Amino acid sequence: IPNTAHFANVTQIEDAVSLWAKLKLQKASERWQPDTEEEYEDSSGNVVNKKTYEDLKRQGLL
Amino acid sequence: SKKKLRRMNRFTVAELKQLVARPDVVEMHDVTAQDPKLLVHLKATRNSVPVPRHWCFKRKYLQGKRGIEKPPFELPDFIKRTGIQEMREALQEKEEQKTMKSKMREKVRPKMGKIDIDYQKLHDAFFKWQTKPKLTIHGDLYYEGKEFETRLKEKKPGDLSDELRISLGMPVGPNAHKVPPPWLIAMQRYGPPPSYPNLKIPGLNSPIPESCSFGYHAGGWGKPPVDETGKPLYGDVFGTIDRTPWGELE
Amino acid sequence: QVAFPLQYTPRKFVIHPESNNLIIIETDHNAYTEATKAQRKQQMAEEMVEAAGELAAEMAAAFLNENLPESIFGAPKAGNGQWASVIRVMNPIQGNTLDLVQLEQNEAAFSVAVCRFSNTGEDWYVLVGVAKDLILNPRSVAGGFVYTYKLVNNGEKLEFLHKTPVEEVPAAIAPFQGRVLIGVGKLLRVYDLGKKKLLRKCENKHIANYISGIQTI
Amino acid sequence: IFCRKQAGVAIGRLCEKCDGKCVICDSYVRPCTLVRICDECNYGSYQGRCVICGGPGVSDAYYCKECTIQEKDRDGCPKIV
Amino acid sequence: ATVYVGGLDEKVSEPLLWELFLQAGPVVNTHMPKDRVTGQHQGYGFVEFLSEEDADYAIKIMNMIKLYGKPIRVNKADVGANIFIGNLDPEIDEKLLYDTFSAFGVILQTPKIMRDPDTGNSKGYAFINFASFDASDAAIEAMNGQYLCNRPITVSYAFKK
Amino acid sequence: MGKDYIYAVTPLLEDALMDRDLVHRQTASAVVQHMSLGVYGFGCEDSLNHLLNYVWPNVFETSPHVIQAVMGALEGLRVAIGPCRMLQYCLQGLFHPARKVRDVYWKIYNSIYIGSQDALIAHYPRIYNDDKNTYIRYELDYIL
Amino acid sequence: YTIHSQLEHLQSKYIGTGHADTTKWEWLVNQHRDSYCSYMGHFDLLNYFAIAENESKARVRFNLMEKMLQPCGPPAD
Ligand SMILES: [Zn+2]
Ligand SMILES: [Zn+2]
Ligand SMILES: [Zn+2]
Repeated sequence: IPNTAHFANVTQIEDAVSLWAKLKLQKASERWQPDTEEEYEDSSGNVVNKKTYEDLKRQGLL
Repeated sequence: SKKKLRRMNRFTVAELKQLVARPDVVEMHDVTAQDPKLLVHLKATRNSVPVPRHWCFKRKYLQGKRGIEKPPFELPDFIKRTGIQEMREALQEKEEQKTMKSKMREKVRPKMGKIDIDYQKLHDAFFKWQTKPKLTIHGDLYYEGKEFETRLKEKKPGDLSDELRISLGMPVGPNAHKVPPPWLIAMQRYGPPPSYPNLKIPGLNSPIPESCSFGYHAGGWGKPPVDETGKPLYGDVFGTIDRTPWGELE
Repeated sequence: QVAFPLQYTPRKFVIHPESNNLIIIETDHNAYTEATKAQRKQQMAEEMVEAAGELAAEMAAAFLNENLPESIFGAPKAGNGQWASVIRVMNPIQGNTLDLVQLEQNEAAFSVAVCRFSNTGEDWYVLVGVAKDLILNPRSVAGGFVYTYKLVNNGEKLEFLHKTPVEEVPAAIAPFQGRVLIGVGKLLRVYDLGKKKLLRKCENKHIANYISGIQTI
Repeated sequence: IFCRKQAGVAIGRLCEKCDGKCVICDSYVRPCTLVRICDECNYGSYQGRCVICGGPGVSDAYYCKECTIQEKDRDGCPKIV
Repeated sequence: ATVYVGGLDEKVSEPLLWELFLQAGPVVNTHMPKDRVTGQHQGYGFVEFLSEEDADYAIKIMNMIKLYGKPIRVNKADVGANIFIGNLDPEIDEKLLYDTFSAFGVILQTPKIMRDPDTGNSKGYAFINFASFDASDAAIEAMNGQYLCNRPITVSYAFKK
Repeated sequence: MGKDYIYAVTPLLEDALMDRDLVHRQTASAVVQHMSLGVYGFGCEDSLNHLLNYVWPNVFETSPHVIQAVMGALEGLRVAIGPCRMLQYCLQGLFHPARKVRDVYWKIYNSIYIGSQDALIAHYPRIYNDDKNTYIRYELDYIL
Repeated sequence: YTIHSQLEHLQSKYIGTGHADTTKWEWLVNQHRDSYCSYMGHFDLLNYFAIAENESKARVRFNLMEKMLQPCGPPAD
């Protein structure tokens, strides 16, 4: 776990890991990830994400 | 003891940091405060300004400034320009040399109008060349030694100084662009540093600074680092609206 | 001045550059829509029939036949969380309401923008923010919906396209570089177009509380 | 120490030693508004006295324009009794 | 992380030292904790770049940077240790030279290329002050006749002028 | 007519608010007080902000004259700079562990409150509501 | 400390002040009451709310003055 301030004065390691655990969760939350957010309709009037769109796109349909 | 049961309410700093929504704030004594959830929400509000450093300290405010020697105050330019300081230096040296008897003789027979300094020199300083000093925006309290603290958090690569250029071997001034520093040389040679891989070097990973020179002698840009297939080391080492203000005076 | 009425409070409106034609979104708190208005009127006439005494004494006809104009007689609208809306398409130069879309029961429209996405061509769409089931002094919501209309008749009547569900009261919409920025509460999300729903090409999540305006150069 | 029992319509006055300063701000300049005192510190042998010296009321206690900009003159009889 | 600021220049101030530390990467520490008497720079300093590869490439870069005009080296914290190197590649640069000849030791003088003065193009010889005579030995051995840029290298102990 | 010489004088007051002595900071504070009451309403608020940065640290002080001139500087500066800026300076130390700092901040906030208690209504923060109380003000965020 | 006789007279003088022990509840409730007194005083936020909900100025000010009594929950303990 990096030596960022957020844990300074937390000295016990299980506390540190659960702290940085929720911190990790929050950083991943507030990240905008185009894979799951950025979303694509196929031609067929139904929608998928960026990832799956390119997946089935370049494995030979879209 | 009742303070001691509230003291058992006196939660852990990890208790706090995990509870809270913004954990940067949480500090040491935060916990002995009667309402830490408030205190922390406050300290995490926008635009608010934290207590000074020095309430903990045993030394009073600037008794720590006590030690050093300090140089006298430095006037504003537009007031030096009007040449007051030399008038005053001259009068000073005069009256430090003169002796008591002559002092009282000049008290009884004054040197009336020894000097002069014209208006419109003053009135133009104060009304025609007066200019905004450097101010610090909301929040940045001055604390002891702050003016001694050099400055930090310019992780930017392009940040160069003129004494830096001189005592590193590079140029100062309009040539701080067309001068790739001696570190961009090994940037081109084996790469820019792998914690500033988000930094591009000018003439090594960036294009030519304005009117740069390609060549391998002292004073050029050399081989912009490229692959054997032609793609540069990164980026491009070679190089391949209506902003009018609304209310503005004529 | 010269004044062309409405019946629900006017929230905001946008312009139609083709025909000079004005799309108003109007909406009110504390009101029943047209439907529920008439429906609970006649239904109260029914439960009124049931006095079981002369059967003969008939007032229900006079109930359904009276219509006391609320413009002077106050508005027969009540409840607490009870919303009502309308979209209206009108002409500025003369007060004809060339079209009237008159919405669902508790679906409160709070934002409007006319845009043409560039994947498609010059077929305009109207976008409308429509929150769902709100309360005001606590706060609480059910959810938002993004009403797109194709603004046809060269821009003289809307036909519905789709209403995408969304997290919050969608209180602001802005045409932006061939797409639309949308404030939905704390989120600032960038949307591009489909005709199943509306697909989100960007998101930002750092706005403090609640995004009541977007203006963009 | 202050009276501060609330204001009225009775003007205050200054001895000649105390002549010229504001009542609190201790200024000497730009007085804008007149002073008013309470009935209780208005009556009797205290009629027309120096709010500061206690001397005889001759010149009029006034209010430095700063005191009126900050409205420290809307509290009432400030008599140091 | 910890880098030896060697040939640590006297007046070359720790402030611009840390500004170059930042202009290279993670400026976390620039320190030359000097003599308890002098105050001036003590010839070797600790420069911490809190990333190891950052400090590595920053060192490869800020070697041969002319500190006090003189090449000072960021590294790991005259009895003839000069080697003659001929059949010389004229197509090199000076920091490239320092990094090509510094693999077996420090370079107490960058490779001085004995080029003609009429033009500015060399005839193919130089001499380089390395750290050790065994260093010049090993380097001149691994590059005796070996692959130079265009004209193969030929290196050994240097003559005195 | 201080709106002219306020700029000329600032770097000398900041000079003397970075210590030189008790009396040095007592007097520079008095100067700030009177500048603020003169320049009320002429827009030279950036300069008084800058000097707030230097006066506010003296808030923890003990000598009567010194802390008193400081408090005066902050009333002047309150009318001249507005009560948002000073409520923000006074936010974080209202509920501090200590009691010396709690007391000075409640002294200030009292004087900021007495005068101009009615602006503050649009300057108070947003203070979330826990379980059995309501603390947000929904009145203020009705949309319209 | 006669200063304090005057100063808790000041606490008795200005409803809404504080002292170093003041509780989040007293603080936020006093600010809440003041908010109400000004929504009433200023003739225009009244129109803002009157129009935001579909109430009328008598309705508006009656609510407000009812709420003025326990605006921020029940008391502390
Ligand atoms: Zn006064
Ligand atoms: Zn009295
Ligand atoms: Zn008197």
